Amino acid sequence: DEHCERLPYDASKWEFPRDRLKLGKPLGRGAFGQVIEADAFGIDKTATCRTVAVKMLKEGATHSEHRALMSELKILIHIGHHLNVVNLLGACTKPGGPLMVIVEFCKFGNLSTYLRSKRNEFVPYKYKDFLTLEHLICYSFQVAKGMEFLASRKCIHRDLAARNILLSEKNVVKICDFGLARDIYKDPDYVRKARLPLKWMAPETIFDRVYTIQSDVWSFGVLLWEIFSLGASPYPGVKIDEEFCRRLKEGTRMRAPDYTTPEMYQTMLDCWHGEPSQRPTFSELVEHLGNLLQANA
Ligand SMILES: Cc1oc(-c2ccccc2)nc1COc1cccc(CO)c1
Repeated sequence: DEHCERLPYDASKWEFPRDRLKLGKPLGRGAFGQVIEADAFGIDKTATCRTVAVKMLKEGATHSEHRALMSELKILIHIGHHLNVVNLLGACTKPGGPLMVIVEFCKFGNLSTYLRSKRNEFVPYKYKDFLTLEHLICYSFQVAKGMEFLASRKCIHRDLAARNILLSEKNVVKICDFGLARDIYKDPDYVRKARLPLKWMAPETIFDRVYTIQSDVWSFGVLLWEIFSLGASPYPGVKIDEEFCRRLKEGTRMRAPDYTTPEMYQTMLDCWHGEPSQRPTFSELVEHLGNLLQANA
């Protein structure tokens, strides 16, 4: 996924005509990119109008950002379809218009915002639309599934967080990446030096700047904390600086979130192990959360 200029674009399969795509109101805006809500006619089903999310650039973007987006398109094609990864539906790449990457619409938006909104409507055990402990383990399991899939397609995420998990209908959650559609300069999550999501980054990524599937496992552990604090921000009160990293470098971890179970907090700790090889794989995380899901019901 770092050598994606060699990956094909099959236009006869993926090209969607711009005149069958009707753009609506923006869902997220960054500095160079945006995600737009749209209506797409017959994109996945014959003569069927479907709501979709369109990822594209905006005023300020250059040829450089255009290449990056074309890369994200090619990677999504390569990766292929999976329930818990935001599915590609088509693209407008023809000259005379902007590069548009057309993906699934996820009604309920990002998982961080959504979980926050459900603090009032939560009960561990079951209330028509109330979240439960089961819902939370289920989300965790789904994301682990999606990440196992991505890992097996020889690529890594690099920005795994609740804000990059979307919630569709019927409790399906999907891994995505807003990328340039997120305003990293005005988002508190991205601390200044490049703007990096330091609270989700593993020590070797902070100090040595090494990105691996195992550093995503670390980030998954932080996502678990977000899920089981119902969308709270990680390391509350604590300010992210040079002396915040040294504490992590010698084993200071977050306390248990308000809604966790003992096993779930232990799973966060496993993910936050110092040695990258000592962290569980996503294959192991899928089996383990599957067990915990069964133990809950
Ligand atoms: C094109 C696109 O649009 C959105 C998106 C669509 C709508 C809203 C927010 C984001 N997510 C993606 C990609 O999601 C990914 C999944 C796995 C791996 C990678 C690459 O590491 C990317």
